[PDB]
Amino acid sequence: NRLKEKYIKEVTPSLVEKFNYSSVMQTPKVDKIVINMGVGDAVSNAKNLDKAVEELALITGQKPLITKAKKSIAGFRLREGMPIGAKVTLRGERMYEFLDKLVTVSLPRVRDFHGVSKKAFDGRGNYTLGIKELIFPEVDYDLVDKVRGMDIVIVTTANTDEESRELLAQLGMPFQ
Amino acid sequence: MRVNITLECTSCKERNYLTNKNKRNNPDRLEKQKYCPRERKVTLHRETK
Amino acid sequence: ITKPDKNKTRQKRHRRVRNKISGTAECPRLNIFRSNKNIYAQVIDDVAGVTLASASALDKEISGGTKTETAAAVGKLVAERAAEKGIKKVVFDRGGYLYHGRVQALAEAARENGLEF
Amino acid sequence: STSNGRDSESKRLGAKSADGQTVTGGSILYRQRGTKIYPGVNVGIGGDDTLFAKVDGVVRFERKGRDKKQVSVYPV
Amino acid sequence: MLVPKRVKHRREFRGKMRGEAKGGKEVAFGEWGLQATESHWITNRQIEAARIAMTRYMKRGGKVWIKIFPHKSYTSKAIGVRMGKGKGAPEGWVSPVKRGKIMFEIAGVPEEVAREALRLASHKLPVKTKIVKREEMGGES
Amino acid sequence: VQLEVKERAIRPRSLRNQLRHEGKVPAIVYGYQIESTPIYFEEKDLSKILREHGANTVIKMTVDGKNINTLMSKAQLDTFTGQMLHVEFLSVNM
RNA sequence: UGAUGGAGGUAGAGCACUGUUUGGACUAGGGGCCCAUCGGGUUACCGAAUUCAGAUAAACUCCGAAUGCCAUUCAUUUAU
RNA sequence: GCGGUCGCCUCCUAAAAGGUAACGGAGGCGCCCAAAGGUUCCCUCAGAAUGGUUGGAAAUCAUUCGAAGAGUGUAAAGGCA
RNA sequence: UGUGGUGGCGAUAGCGAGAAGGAUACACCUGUUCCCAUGCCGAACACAGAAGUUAAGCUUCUUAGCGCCGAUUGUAGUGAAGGGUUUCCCUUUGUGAGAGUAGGACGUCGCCACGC
Ligand SMILES: [Zn+2]
Repeated sequence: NRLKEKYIKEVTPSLVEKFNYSSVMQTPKVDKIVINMGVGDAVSNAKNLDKAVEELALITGQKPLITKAKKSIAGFRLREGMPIGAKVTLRGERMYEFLDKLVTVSLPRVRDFHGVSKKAFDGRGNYTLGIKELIFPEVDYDLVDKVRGMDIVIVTTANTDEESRELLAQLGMPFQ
Repeated sequence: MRVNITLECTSCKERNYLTNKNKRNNPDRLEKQKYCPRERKVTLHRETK
Repeated sequence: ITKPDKNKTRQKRHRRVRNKISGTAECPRLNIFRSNKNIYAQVIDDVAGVTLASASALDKEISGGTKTETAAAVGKLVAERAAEKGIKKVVFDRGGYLYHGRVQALAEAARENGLEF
Repeated sequence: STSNGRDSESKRLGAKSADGQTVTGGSILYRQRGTKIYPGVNVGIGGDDTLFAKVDGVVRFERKGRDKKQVSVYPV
Repeated sequence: MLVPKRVKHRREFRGKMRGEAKGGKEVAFGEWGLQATESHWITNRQIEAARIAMTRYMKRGGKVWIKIFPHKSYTSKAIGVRMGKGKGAPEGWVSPVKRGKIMFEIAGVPEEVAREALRLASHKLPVKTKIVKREEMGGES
Repeated sequence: VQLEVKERAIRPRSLRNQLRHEGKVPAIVYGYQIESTPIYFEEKDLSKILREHGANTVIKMTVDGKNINTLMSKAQLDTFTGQMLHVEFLSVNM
C-alpha cells in the first residue's frame, strides 16, 4: 500500500532519529482495529440487529460477531446470553487500506471541521475515536435509516503519548 | 413430569433395562444401543409402549 | 501489547500431560521438540533422568529442508539407535502440540522401524 | 415451642490405619469427604473419596511440598 | 433505656462466656488512664455514666478516649415462666473486661483535673482501678 | 560499666512462681559475638537508667572483658503489678 | 512403662480471610449549605479507594501446645 | 392439658482418633439433567484504574494490575485454578 | 566452559530494581499456494522461509527494597502432685507454644547433545 512503503522509506528513520534506538527492532507499529456497535434497543426489537451487521459487513470485509451479555441485570434490563453488540478485528493489509480510506474520505465528510479530537491519550498508545454517523462512500440514504455510528480502537506497540502521536501523525490523523 | 420407564430388546423382546426421563423435554420413545443379556450382542433398545 | 512467549504454554500442556503416566522404567518416554529450524528427541527413564538414545534433526545427518522430510529421517534414526539397546514399548510425549504435521511423521516412522505403540 | 433440635448422624470419618501396619489387599486407610489427602503409590480414590491398599505392605504418610499430604504403601 | 453503643448483630444469641486473665495493653493514645484490676461484665449504661463524669469536670473539651466497647448480648426470661423452652429475648449489650484493659485515656490537661476525672469515672464502674501515665516508655517516636 | 551480670539454667521450671514473689527480674540477651544467654536482673538497677540516662540509651554489658552493647526491645508486663517481666535485650555493635 | 512414627485443629496467641469496631493523615469527589446568576468550590462525614496506630470472636483463621488416641516380629515387668 | 415435635442431610455446642444429651443455637429435604453423563482436544476468573457515539456510577470495547477477592443445578461444611 | 533440551529437592529456588550478549542454539522476524484454522481475524493454532536484530523473551552477573526460611531466650497455657475462696487465684514437679528477633538467604544436585 501507501503506508507500508511509507514505513519502509520515510516513517521509520526519522522516528529512529528522534529517540536513537540501538536496534531497528524497537520501531513501534500498528496492530489492531476493534470496531464495536453497542445497541441496547435491540433487546426491544430483534430487527435492530438485522441492519448493523449488514452495515459493518459493507464497511469492513468481515461479518462481525454477535456479542454475549456477561451479566444479568434488570436495572439495565439484561439477562445472560443477550445479543447486544458486534466486534470487528482487523489485521494485515485491510488495516492500512481502511486507514487510507479514513484519511482520504471519512474525515472530509465531517460537519463542522475542527480537527481530530486529541484527548484519547491513555499513556500507552491507545487512541479511540467515537464516530456518530453517512461518513463513508459505500453507504446510501435510501439504505441507512438509523442514527448508528462506529467505533475505532487502534492499539499500537508504543509506550508514550509522544511516540503514539508521531506514529499516527506521520501517517495522517489531522488533530486539532 | 418424570415417569419410571422400562426398555425393550427389539429382537428377543424382554424388558431388559430401566431408567428415567422427563416427558415434556422428550415426548418421544428413546433409542439407545444398549446391551442384551440373552443374546450377548449390542441391540438397539427402545421404550416399552 | 504483551505477547506470551510460546514455551510457557508448551510447558503448561506438558505438565498437564505428564501428570497422568510417565511410567518410564522399562517402557520409557519419547520426546518431541519443535523450534523454528529443528527437531529433537530423547528416550528417558525415571527417576534416573537419563536419555538412553537420542538423535537431533540436522546436527548429525540431514535429508532435505527442515520439514516432515527431516521428521521421517529422525523417526528412522531414533528407532534405529533404539532397538540395538532392546526397547519395545515406548510411550509418546505429545509435547504441548497437536497433529497437523512434523510430529505424526515421527510417530509413523517410530511405528515401522521396531517400536510398538 | 422451639424450631430447632434436629440432627444429622455421625458418619465416622478419620484414619483407620496407623503407620507401619501390615496391610492386606484393598482395605481402607483414611476416609474423607473432600480431598484432604491425595493418594500416592498403589492407592486409589473411591467414589466417596476414600483410599485403598492395593499391594500388600506398609502404610506411610508423606508430604507434597508444603500444602497437602500423601499415603503410600511399600511392600516387602 | 436507650443504648449508647449498639452493634450490627450477625447473630441474636451467644454463649455466656468464661473470662480468666489478660495483661499488657498499655497507654497508647492519651496520657492518663485507668486499669481495671478485676474481672466482670460491663454493660452499656456504665459507659454513659463514665462519659458524663469524665466530661462534667472537663472544661472547653479536652481529650477523651474510650477504649472499651460492648459487643455481646444478654437474654432473660419473663417473671413466672418455668424452666423449659428456648432462650429469652436479647436485651442489653455487654462486654467483659479482664485484669487490665485500660478503660479510658485523657491528655492535654494537667494532673489534678485528670485525677478528679478518673476518680469520678472509677466510682461509677463496678471494678477497682488505678491511675497510669505513659509511665515507662521506650517507644515515644 | 557495672550491672547485675549473672547467668541462669536451661529450664528453671516452675520455681519461677517464687521468682514472682521475692523480687527478681528474669532477663534475656542474644547478639553477635555471644549467641544467647539468660541473665538475672533486679528492678532497682534499670529504671534508674530509664529516668537518669533515658529510655533508649546505651547499655554496656560487661563480662570483665570486651563490651556488649545491648538495647531494650520489649518489656510488657502483666497488669496490676508494677514490676518487671520479659526484658528482651538486643545487642547492636559499635 | 520406655523408645519410634503419624492421624488432628482443642488451651493460649487469635492481626492473613470473613464478621464487629476506636482515634489520625490523605482526596477522587460526593460537599446538601457555597462565593454564586466566570473561575475559586468555604464548612462538615472527610464514607467507599486507601493509609496509620489500637481492639476483639461457640458456628473467624495466617499459626498452634501439654495429654490421650492408632501402631511396631522393638525393650523390661506382670497376668491375662 | 393447650401449644410444638415424630424419618433424612450439613455446621456449632463436642473437651483437637471415633462416639456423646437438653421443648440447646442455626439452615435444608420427599427433586432435577438426555445432557447439567463418558471420552478427546482447547481455555482461565471477580473486581479496580485509564480513554470510548447515542451511554446513564454501572450493556458492548481496549490496555494494565490482580492467587481467587469468582464459579461449582440445588442448604451447609469440606474440596477444586 | 558456553548453549539448548530434559529431572527430582518445601520460594533458602520467588518478586521487584540495575547491567551485558547473539559463535552454534532459541526466539522475534517474511509470508500462506500447500496439511490445517478462525463461533470474524494467518494474533494463536498448522504449514512454507532465511531479509533483519539483541529490541523483548532467553542466559550470565549485582542488589536484602518486597515475599520466604528463621536458633536461644523468656511469657501465656498444661499433665501429675498440692492449698486457701470455690466466681477464681496461688505453690512444687515435667513439659512448652504464638508475637519479637539476632541470623540465613539473589539455589543445590542429575542425564544427553552441540561447539569450546
Ligand atoms: Zn435380545
